[PDB]
Amino acid sequence: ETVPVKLKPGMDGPKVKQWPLTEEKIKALVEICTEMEKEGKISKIGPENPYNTPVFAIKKTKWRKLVDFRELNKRTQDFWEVQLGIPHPAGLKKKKSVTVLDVGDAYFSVPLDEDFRKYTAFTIPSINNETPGIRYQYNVLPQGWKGSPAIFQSSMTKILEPFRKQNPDIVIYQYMDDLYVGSDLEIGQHRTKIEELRQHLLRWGLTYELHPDKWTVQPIVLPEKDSWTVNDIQKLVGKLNWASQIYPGIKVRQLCKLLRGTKALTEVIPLTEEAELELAENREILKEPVHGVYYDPSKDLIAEIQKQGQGQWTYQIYQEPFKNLKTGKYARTNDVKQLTEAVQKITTESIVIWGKTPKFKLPIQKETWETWWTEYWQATWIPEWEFVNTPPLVKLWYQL
Amino acid sequence: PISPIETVPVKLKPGMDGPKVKQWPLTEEKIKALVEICTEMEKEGKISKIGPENPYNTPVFAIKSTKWRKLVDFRELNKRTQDFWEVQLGIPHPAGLKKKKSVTVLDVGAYFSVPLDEDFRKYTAFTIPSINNETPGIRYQYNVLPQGWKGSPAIFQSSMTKILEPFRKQNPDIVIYQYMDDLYVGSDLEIGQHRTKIEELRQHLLRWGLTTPKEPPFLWMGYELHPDKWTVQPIVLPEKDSWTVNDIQKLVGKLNWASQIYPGIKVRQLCKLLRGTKALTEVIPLTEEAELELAENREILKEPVHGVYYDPSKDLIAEIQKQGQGQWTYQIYQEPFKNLKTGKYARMRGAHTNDVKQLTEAVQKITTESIVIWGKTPKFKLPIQKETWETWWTEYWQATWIPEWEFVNTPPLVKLWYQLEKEPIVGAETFYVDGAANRETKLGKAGYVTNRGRQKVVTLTDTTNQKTELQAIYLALQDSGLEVNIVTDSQYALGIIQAQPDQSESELVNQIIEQLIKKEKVYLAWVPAHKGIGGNEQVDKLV
Ligand SMILES: Cc1cc(/C=C/C#N)cc(C)c1-n1c(=O)[nH]c2cnc(Nc3ccc(C#N)cc3)nc21
Repeated sequence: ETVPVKLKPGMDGPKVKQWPLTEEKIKALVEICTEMEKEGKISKIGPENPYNTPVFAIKKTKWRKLVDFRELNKRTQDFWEVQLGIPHPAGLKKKKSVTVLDVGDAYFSVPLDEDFRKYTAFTIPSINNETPGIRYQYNVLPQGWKGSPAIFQSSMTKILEPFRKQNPDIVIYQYMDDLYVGSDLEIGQHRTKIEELRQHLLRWGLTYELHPDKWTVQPIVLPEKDSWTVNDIQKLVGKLNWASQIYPGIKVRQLCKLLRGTKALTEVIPLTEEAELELAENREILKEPVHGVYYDPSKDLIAEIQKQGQGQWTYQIYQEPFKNLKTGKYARTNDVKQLTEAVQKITTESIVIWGKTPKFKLPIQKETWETWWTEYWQATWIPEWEFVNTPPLVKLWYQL
Repeated sequence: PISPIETVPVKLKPGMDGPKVKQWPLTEEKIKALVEICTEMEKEGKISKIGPENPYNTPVFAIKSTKWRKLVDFRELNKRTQDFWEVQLGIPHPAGLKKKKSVTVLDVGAYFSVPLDEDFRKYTAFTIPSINNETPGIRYQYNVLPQGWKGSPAIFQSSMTKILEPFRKQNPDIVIYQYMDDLYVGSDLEIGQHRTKIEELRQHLLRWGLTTPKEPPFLWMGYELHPDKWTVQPIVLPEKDSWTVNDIQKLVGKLNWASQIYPGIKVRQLCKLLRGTKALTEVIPLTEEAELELAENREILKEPVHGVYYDPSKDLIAEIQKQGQGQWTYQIYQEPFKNLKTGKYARMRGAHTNDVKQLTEAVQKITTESIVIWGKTPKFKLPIQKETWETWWTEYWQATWIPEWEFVNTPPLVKLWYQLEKEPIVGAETFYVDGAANRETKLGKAGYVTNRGRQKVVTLTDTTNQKTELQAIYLALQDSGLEVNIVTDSQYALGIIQAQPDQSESELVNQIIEQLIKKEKVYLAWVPAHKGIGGNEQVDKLV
């Protein structure tokens, strides 16, 4: 039996353009999709279906299909969030180890409500448009649709019920096609418990280690110097003054007034009295979290990312600008590959902390990103993103 | 014949009923003409007549040579019909096709041979009105795909695809494509074995209710297809005494079309005349630049050029040359220098760019185009040194990545025309600059104070804060020596200048770029305004 699914009121199915695919990825999708069709998971459709969501091939050594249901997810957000929502446990971020398991194969056993299937249409393009794209819709719960875990919630609870009862201190959280399993066990016992869980899932047709406990803040750092030029203090005042917009308490005047008159930038300046001391307060202010910034569950998360050069990238997550919920860096063979890796890491952390993915403000030309991101993407979800032109010194203020 | 293919189910849009448009009365000639036309169509199964139970109706007309044409106006039905998947997502480009030995062309003259979903026919009802509109007219409905209905192209092409699929697997080495009333069938077989397999296809078409009774070069979609090469069908450039807007638009379209295979075509100077919306009939004198551009295009077009087809076993090489003033040109070949394709890139992405950003945007546009046409990115040969390119993208704040490339010494080379200093310049003067405009009056002041005691303030009319802040920086660069430190309060102007633009829509920004190139050293720094920061509050006073 199938759970009836409805779009948002007066909302139509997605009609999203397929991005061009290389021959190698087209050929991979074709073989994957013929095998799914012979197993009945998808079916060819005719022109009376005007819907489309995009599809790609990614890698784990063997190709895997990734459907971008971002648009559909938005147009079914009453179904998976306010009707069948999966609650997010505050305990998960406190655990010493969190293991992520793919459980998406679970969904291929559950049929999809036949009146919804047309909204899952997708196209395999052809090279040079020589042949009409191959067209398909889903017959089962598809991976990547936020409706799938919501409908499967009933069954996931029945699968996990023995393991949860026997391990009351382990937190198991489902997000899209993944299980997040967190314990305070020593790493060997934790791995052992993952193994037993794999065995529970294996009796129903279901076949990477985080340490949230060690996700330390990236505080705004201020230089410690022997001598201070005019230039040095100006950069310091600018950096403090921008910081003052997030951290109440930041003060700059004592530093400001040793810069009075119009002196050369190269002129060395000995610090004054509360001047040198205010570098102490200001330092003391900036190495601890923002007072009074709290997560609002009804608002979107935003992630901004700056390229710092030399393989390092800074990021901040917020809902209203300058009230950061989190700040960090990402460390260390291509600008796009590195950025693709930072996006996946930031999304995973924020699934763990809030059960929500952020919308990314990405410092890259749209077409470069869309042409390369799939060469390095390994997750089974896709966050929302948009393309931005990083303000010049925001990068200098988050520099280490 | 009406194909035995199964029908495509069709629905009206949710919440709507079929059309009920009233039939206007027509001339007796037009009623006679339509009874004749409809009686043949009824014999062949294309239409059926229906009682008055059916409440739906779509107007019908007839227009004339001595032919009479039926005209069913499906406007109301079309706006009540569901949407369909669209027919073509893109047109195959010739440069993506493979060499063919034999190419046949069967006649396949369409819609009236494909059945229409039984539950839908009633919405296609129409009425031949009686004379002087006194009795109720004769009422028909369609059984096939009606001409002019929204669903016909999509359902026809889908039907034509399922019919071909059997033959397309028993012959996975033969390509078949649909152009107008001809089907083009291509193989690497010789004429004997080729037209044997042509026969079995036509036999296979006949079994599905499709009748089939041209030599290269085939004229198609603007292109001229030959068995071993391809080009654009001939471009003739008029020799007008006088040019109208309309003539220049048609000429720009033709040069743009020719740029796919004729390398180095330029349209910038001709396009610049089309700016400032004026009448299509109005005459535009050609500037001397547009006449030199027109002259150059004519030499490029004097002798014919052709493109070669794609060899899937070899790499694609893409070459880009700078043609100047934001104009880029490129060729794609597999063996030098036999082009599959050429093109041009001439976009201003941004108000201010340099040649390095423009070259990367061009490589991005060529990369995407290669994926579409050939399914594969090419190897790039680019007029920029490897050192220039990694100096720029490592220091720059956006991410980028272009695929495999190699420097090629084809001048003009791409280079950064100046470099901002990394730290302040000992022994050079420090200017504290500042601009300001009054939002009411559009009046502003720009000026500086230096650590050496100088100071200047100019006044500005019809201006903005943004332009006074750039005016201040220009002031500083004029009055300083070969080395200079510049403190500004404008993130706006620092942002622009740190991106190392070498071109801009703003003549102000271009004048600053002029100055930055003559200088030997320039350090530029930013301070927040209104914090009483030494020289900045003091130059703030003046403006
Ligand atoms: C996209 C296309 C358009 C037309 C329009 C014709 C008209 N009018 C005809 C064909 C067969 C194809 N077509 C397709 O669908 N797959 C193909 C693979 N390779 C070739 N190559 C090729 C084609 C023609 C010649 C000639 N002369 C030489 C080489 N064409 C292909």
